[PDB]
Amino acid sequence: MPLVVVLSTICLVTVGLNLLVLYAVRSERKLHTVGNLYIVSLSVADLIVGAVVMPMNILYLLMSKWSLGRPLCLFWLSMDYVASTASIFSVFILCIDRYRSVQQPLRYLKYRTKTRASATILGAWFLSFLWVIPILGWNHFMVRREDKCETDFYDVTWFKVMTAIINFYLPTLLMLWFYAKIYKAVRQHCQHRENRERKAAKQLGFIMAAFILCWIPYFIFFMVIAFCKNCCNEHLHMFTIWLGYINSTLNPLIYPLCNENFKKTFKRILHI
Amino acid sequence: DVQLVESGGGLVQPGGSRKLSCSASGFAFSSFGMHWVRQAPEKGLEWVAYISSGSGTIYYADTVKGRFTISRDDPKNTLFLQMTSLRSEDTAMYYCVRSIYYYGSSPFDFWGQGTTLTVSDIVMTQATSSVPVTPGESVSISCRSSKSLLHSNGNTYLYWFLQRPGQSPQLLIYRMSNLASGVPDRFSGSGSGTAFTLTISRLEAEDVGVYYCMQHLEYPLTFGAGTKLEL
Amino acid sequence: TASIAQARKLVEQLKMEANIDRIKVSKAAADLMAYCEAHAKEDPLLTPVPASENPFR
Amino acid sequence: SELDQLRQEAEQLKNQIRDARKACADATLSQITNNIDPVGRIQMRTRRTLRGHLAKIYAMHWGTDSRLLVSASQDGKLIIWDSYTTNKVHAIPLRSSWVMTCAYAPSGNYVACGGLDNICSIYNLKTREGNVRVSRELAGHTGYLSCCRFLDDNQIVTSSGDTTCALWDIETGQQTTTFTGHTGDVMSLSLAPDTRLFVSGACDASAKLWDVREGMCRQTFTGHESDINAICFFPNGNAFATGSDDATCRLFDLRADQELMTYSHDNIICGITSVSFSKSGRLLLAGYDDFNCNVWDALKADRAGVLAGHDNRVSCLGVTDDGMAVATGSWDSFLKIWNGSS
Amino acid sequence: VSAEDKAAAERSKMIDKNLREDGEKARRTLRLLLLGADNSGKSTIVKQMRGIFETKFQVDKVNFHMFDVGGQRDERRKWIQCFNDVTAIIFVVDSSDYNRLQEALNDFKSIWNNRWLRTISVILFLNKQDLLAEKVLAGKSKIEDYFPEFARYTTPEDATPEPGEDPRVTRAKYFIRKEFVDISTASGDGRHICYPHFTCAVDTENARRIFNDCKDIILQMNLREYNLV
Ligand SMILES: CC(C)CCC[C@@H](C)[C@H]1CC[C@H]2[C@@H]3CC=C4C[C@@H](O)CC[C@]4(C)[C@H]3CC[C@]12C
Ligand SMILES: CC(C)CCC[C@@H](C)[C@H]1CC[C@H]2[C@@H]3CC=C4C[C@@H](O)CC[C@]4(C)[C@H]3CC[C@]12C
Ligand SMILES: CC(C)CCC[C@@H](C)[C@H]1CC[C@H]2[C@@H]3CC=C4C[C@@H](O)CC[C@]4(C)[C@H]3CC[C@]12C
Ligand SMILES: CC(C)CCC[C@@H](C)[C@H]1CC[C@H]2[C@@H]3CC=C4C[C@@H](O)CC[C@]4(C)[C@H]3CC[C@]12C
Ligand SMILES: CC(C)CCC[C@@H](C)[C@H]1CC[C@H]2[C@@H]3CC=C4C[C@@H](O)CC[C@]4(C)[C@H]3CC[C@]12C
Ligand SMILES: NCCc1c[nH]cn1
Repeated sequence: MPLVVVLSTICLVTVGLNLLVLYAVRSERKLHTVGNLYIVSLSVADLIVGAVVMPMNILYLLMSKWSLGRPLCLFWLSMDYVASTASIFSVFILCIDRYRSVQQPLRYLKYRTKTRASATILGAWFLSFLWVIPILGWNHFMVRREDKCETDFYDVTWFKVMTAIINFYLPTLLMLWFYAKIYKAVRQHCQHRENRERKAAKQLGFIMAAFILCWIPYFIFFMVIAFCKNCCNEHLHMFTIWLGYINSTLNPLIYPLCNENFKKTFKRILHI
Repeated sequence: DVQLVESGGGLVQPGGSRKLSCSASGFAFSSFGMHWVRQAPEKGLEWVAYISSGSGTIYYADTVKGRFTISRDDPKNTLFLQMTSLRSEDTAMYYCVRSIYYYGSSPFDFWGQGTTLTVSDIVMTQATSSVPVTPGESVSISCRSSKSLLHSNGNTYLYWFLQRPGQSPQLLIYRMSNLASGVPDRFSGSGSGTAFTLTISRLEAEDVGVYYCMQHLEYPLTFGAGTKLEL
Repeated sequence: TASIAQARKLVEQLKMEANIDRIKVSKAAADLMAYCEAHAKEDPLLTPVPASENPFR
Repeated sequence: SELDQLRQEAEQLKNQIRDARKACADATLSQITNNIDPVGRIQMRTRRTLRGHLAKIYAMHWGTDSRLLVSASQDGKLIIWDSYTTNKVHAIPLRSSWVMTCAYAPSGNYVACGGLDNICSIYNLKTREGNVRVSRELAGHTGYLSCCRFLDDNQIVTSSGDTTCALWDIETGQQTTTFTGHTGDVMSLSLAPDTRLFVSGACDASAKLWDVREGMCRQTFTGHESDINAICFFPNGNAFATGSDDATCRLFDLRADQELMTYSHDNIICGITSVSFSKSGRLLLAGYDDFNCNVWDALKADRAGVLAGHDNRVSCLGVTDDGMAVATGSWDSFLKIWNGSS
Repeated sequence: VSAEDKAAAERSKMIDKNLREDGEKARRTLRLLLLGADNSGKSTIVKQMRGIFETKFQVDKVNFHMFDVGGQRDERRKWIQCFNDVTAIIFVVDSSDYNRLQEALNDFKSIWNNRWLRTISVILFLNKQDLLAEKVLAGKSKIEDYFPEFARYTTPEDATPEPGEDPRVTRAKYFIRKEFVDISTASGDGRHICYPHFTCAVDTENARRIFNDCKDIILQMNLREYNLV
């Protein structure tokens, strides 16, 4: 019971922060830049996690058996998998946009049209919705109990390894390489003008450590469960997914809050 | 100069298909909405179809909906009317009409010469079919509508057209009071609610013709029977 | 001789401005106050009209 | 010798004018209007927001029907708005994007604009082709075009940064009259209601009253300490108000030939960009650099209200001919329509 | 809304669609303000790289739009508000003319400390270096006559003179540059930077120097919004 109170606050904070970010872009015209489109997409996925995925997960802890029925269990898995994957890909496309705008600032200006950014956002969400097919069509294409709401393909080893690499491992390696290149340019940019580089290291560290630490235990456990088929524990499994949900709460505190225009806009609306 | 030339009309068999073209020159074609209006022999005007500027909005009359397709080619400045399953009821002269819509604009200001096709709802009433007139004397023409043409924005969407014998209709009065460009000041439009009057002071020989009142409050656009002036 | 030519024009202009008839400030102030008073009722910004008569509802 | 003697005579004439103005300064406008009741608090709401400009708006002008307005922005776009519906009636692409002024003809058939290109371009709004086209480009100014106002469909007055104003014959494209006498860049002009006189404010901190037909300067008004940016005739044509960079607005009288009232506040330290009067002239509305528009009591020099709806400089404002609403343009790329409610 | 009002509202939305397309083209193009005196030779740099004179030169498929507000006089405090959002200001001076250098220093100080130019970087060009080299080589006129501090000025060790350049030429050339940079470092608080360069009347690398300087201006803009700087 006391745990539910703590988790309920996290759910409310996630919805409140992401709703505030979404409306601030609408009201303020200085926030209509191309780079803020990716931030909007990132907050949408986290809002879906807070609005849909989190409350159902909290009820799952109150009552161990899934009391919402079979058809609603599949819907929760689809919302959990699509929104989390979209959040991961929203961070990835935002890292690409920042990488290209730093390596080739003048050349990338022509290709930064909102039309091309929106296509990138749609492409990230289109791949996110592809998680629905394995969740629902696993029986048609390729150990289940009514109490639990596990996915059908949870025991499969080859599929989980293939999906984990595409979902998390491959984007994380590129994000590490892209932000490494960005840090190379930021350090060079500061040295050309004049330890001021700690500003970028602190920001790049916060961006990357929060994304990795909140998601590495889940995706490590994502493939370990299939390897042994009995090493998995439900208490540990719920711990890993909640760390993934925390990343949704931290996203408004990382990308929008660190921006000056968002910070000014947030202070105006809250104080009315 | 502003020109609208229609082509493709002619005698067709019942149940056949025909493609009408309207080539526009001398004005920004892509900026104007376009209407097709037909006139059966020895009958009044009947609105057929409408395509807006930018091709976003298309309207058809019920008697032709599903059989006629209206389209435009902005780069070529050509207006099209694809007709299918043609009936004997479709025998008429088809006019190409330009109409631009913004605050203070004058829709239906220019009409084409028309092409003849021969096949082998607010009610606007013009009870007076013909009026004997003499030059230099003032004439009044009355029009009635089943519904009030006064909108809540203050406009009264009533139009007056003059079709001289052998010529295409010309706009005289738009929105019940405004005088169309190139029209002598002797024409004056007065109305209220459902009753409207077109006053022609000091009638001349050129004013002889058939006068039509059209409503533009809502689609389908409907015409009055028409009042003929004779000497 | 550019400065001397400009000096004559500036002096000649000041003669025209110095020969005008000036009314008292009290007379001018009363006229401004009178005009504001006479047209006060027909000023929508000063006295807002009822919402039915406002085109910008 | 002769030059020294002449410039001494100018000082004597200046003292004669200063003594003449002091002689007729028997009372103050503040003393005269002390007894009358204040206008109270003026509360205006944003009825409309006109969106579509993608850069700083530099000028706007209402049409005489109190419904259509034209705005100029440095995105190279002249836009004509239907203020009742916020519909865009026209969008005129400008050849030069550095526009500084725009004017709506009283007939409604033409609009004019011009800026750093030193050209006043006339655009025909009523063409048989259905599009707006350039009808005339008025060349002849050797500085930027700061303001322009139609007298009719054939005459327009322009003020320039080359220290001169000109009256133009649009049909022939030639300036019939040139108004010289300002020693700085003329930043604004206002037409008298009968269009027989106009006042202009320059960067020499002086306002000159010009006769349109005669073509000479009738009176010169001084008192500002910095460049004058805005000027507006009183509705009866017997007075005008100016706005300068010294954070003050002054009301000058034509017949008394002197300043009558100053509109300044201790908090206000920013320049003034635009000034206008309400239909009765009781309200003086001024746009400021501090993102706000202050409504002043013209008679009592009291700040009646504040229009706070912009996030950047208020670059221009105007009041409709019927007095129903006031439009404010701003560097934040938005136009807003304001009026009160009962 | 009536039938004609719906048609009018559709026309308005087609106007908005064309306004958005025009605003996308303006974002890809970099705007530059070309300032300088009559003797600066700013008309030579634009011609080689090629009311209001507008020039469009493209470097590496990047479009630069440069403006020169010719005419009028030194009273430019009014129209300078128009260029409140240009990417850079290209200020050109004449280093050979020692007599008018103080006017250029005073002119540069007004631009740098202008109220409406607090966030605009300056791409400073010190033009006519070939003429300056000949003037120093001749030795008829001395810079120390106009600037007393030049007698006590020593070339910094960090200086990297080009090969084949006389040390006297380098000492005078770097003294003129430091005078302008000293003005830039006085204020600004890092909002805008100055990018001094030495050019000649026959130099063909001016377009790329602006390109490399505008890249740093845009890069600094991107890093600030990412909170990386
Ligand atoms: C309530 C949750 C679970 C359902 C998802 C809500 C979605 C469909 C709604 C809620 C918030 C909305 C967003 C609010 C803000 C913006 C920014 C604007 O520039 C584009 C539209 C956009 C992006 C909206 C898209 C649709 C949106 C994301
Ligand atoms: C599904 C798996 C197998 C493929 C994943 C596609 C990823 C790895 C590919 C597809 C599109 C690629 C991007 C396309 C364009 C650019 C811009 C360039 O300046 C840097 C590389 C970068 C950013 C690429 C990074 C890698 C990338 C994102
Ligand atoms: C489960 C459902 C609710 C998830 C919905 C996700 C999709 C439909 C939503 C979420 C984020 C939204 C995008 C957010 C931002 C933009 C940029 C805008 O300029 C075009 C629309 C566009 C591209 C939106 C398209 C629709 C969108 C992709
Ligand atoms: C990490 C892997 C698995 C997923 C990465 C998703 C993103 C980075 C990839 C997947 C689909 C790709 C998009 C596919 C289609 C288009 C439309 C084209 O006109 C511009 C490139 C663009 C916009 C691509 C941008 C990058 C993109 C959005
Ligand atoms: C903002 C701060 C409070 C965030 C703190 C995050 C950590 C300390 C909290 C947030 C979510 C919590 C977890 C929520 C769910 C479970 C599953 C349960 O069977 C064991 C406890 C456990 C594993 C909790 C452990 C502590 C926990 C991980
Ligand atoms: N809770 C995270 C579910 C997920 C998303 N992608 C893969 N698995």
